[PDB]
Amino acid sequence: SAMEDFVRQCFNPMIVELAEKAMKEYGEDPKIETNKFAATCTHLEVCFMYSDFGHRFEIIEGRDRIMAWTVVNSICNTTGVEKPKFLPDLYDYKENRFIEIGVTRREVHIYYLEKANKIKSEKTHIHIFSFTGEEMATKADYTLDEESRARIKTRLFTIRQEMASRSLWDSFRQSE
Ligand SMILES: [Mn+2]
Ligand SMILES: [Mn+2]
Repeated sequence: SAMEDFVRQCFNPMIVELAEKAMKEYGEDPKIETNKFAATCTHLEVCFMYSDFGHRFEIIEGRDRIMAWTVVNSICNTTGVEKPKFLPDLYDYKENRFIEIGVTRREVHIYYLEKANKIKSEKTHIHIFSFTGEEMATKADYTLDEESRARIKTRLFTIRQEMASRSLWDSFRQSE
C-alpha cells in the first residue's frame, strides 16, 4: 500500500516498530488499517518530541503495558499524585502532573471535548495538537515554551503535506 510505504519512509525505524507493537497490542494489521498505523506513528513521534524538551518529562507512551503501569505506579508512589484511570502519555516532573497527548485531524476543540469526557480526571493535563498548527490545552496551559510547540506543529504539518503529496491526506483526515 502507498500509506504503509509512506509510514516506512517518513518515520524512523524505532517509531515504526513501536507502532507495530501497539497495533498488535490491539490486534490490528498495519497493512489493512493503514491510517491507524500512520496515526499511531504520528502520536508516538509527538510524545517523544514533547519529552525531548527536558529530565523534565517521563515518557509513558511507547512502553509495553507492564512497564507503562510500572512507571506510573513508581511516579505516584514518589509524588503522591493520584493514579489515573487510563494510561497517560507523559509525566511532567516540573508541574508534577500527568499529560495526555492528542493529535487530531478534526477541530482541536471537538477532540479536546472527546478526550476530556473520556479521561474524566481533573488531574491529567490534556494537550491537543492538530495538523494545522492549532493547539488546545487544559486551562490554556501549554506546558512547553513556544519554540518546542513550534517544532511539534511543524513536524505535524510536514507529515500532512507529505501525505497530500502522495494523495493520502484526504483518506487519512476523513478516517478517525
Ligand atoms: Mn497513550
Ligand atoms: Mn495520547
